[PDB]
Amino acid sequence: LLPQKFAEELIHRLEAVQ
Amino acid sequence: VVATLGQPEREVAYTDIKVIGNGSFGVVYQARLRELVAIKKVLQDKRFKNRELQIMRKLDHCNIVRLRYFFYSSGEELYLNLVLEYVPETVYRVARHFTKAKLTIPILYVKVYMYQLFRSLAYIHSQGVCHRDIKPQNLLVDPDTAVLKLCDFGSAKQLVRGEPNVSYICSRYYRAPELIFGATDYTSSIDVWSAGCVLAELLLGQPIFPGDSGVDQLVEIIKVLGTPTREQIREMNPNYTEFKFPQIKAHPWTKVFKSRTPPEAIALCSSLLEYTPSSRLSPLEACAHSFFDELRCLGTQLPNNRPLPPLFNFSAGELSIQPSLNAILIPPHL
Ligand SMILES: CC[C@]1(c2cccc(-c3c(F)cncc3OC)c2)C2=C(Nc3n[nH]cc31)[C@H](F)C(C)(C)CC2O
Repeated sequence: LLPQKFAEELIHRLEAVQ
Repeated sequence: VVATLGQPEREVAYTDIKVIGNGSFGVVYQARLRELVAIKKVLQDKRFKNRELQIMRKLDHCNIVRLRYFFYSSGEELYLNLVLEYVPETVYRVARHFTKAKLTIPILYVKVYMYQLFRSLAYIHSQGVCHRDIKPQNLLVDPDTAVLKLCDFGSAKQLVRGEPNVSYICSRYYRAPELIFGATDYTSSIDVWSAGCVLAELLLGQPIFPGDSGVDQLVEIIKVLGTPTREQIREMNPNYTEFKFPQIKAHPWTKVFKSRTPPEAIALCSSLLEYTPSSRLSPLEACAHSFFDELRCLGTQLPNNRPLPPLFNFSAGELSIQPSLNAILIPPHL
């Protein structure tokens, strides 16, 4: 829910496919 | 059972009932008349109107499921029972049958069904109703006449400028990216995004964005469209503009669909599956797309030696949404 938290999960998931 | 006529107020007795849906948000049955009827039961607060009932009363379109009657039951507690027109099949079941058979849905059926979806969205948005649950399971289809009807208006809401609305809405595979980003000021263009996902699913034989969570749903979109730019994020949720997201290259649109997928079908998909909601095609604009040019040709018929369903019987209200597209929507003939 927290944008800081959500962005970090999105970043970490996005780097796992990069 | 005494029930009020759907479309003025108003004696009903039904047979052959069966439970075909359970869980929260209500329970769904089927009934007989000598016709076929659907029943949906929800718990209703006696102090407020039922949102879906008022939505269903307001609408009248050939591509919208018909509200035949409605009646109340106590249970002890008030339960609203919606008497709905029965349609033998859903788009989900037809698509699942083709995939289970390891076959591709013929593009004409995809053309016929998608046009009626976009037409229905044009109508409901004109009446100020956002479906918010556009998915193949909610698309009724007749196997023979190939008419499509939109149903399950339980999630439907009139989005008023300035009123916050729930972000966690729609089924996940068809949820617009701005909803995943937690936007509360979203508009009815989320229905267009879900319609784009339905179209891509019919061409691909599988969902285009198969997320297993909210985060990975946005990952699945990025793997196709690429990482949205900071400006695209600003129109979705400006709270996310200043994060540095990894830049994923967009998979070429021609490389995500099968070899024999029509070029214009891919073009329509790219025009609806846009990060910026204002860049998505209006539902009438999608109807005017060249991908549906076959349905307007003089002589096109259904594969099962039957005529095309009603597709051009636009009402005066329908003719008034976007006047410029009406040259395409109604061909020279008719
Ligand atoms: C009876 C419901 C269906 C339907 C399909 C999808 C959603 C809803 C629905 C709704 F309309 C209102 N609220 C909740 C709902 O589901 C959560 C209703 C129904 C048939 N036919 C229908 N005619 N009218 C509505 C429907 C199809 F033929 C089946 C039997 C193959 C599958 C089926 O379930």
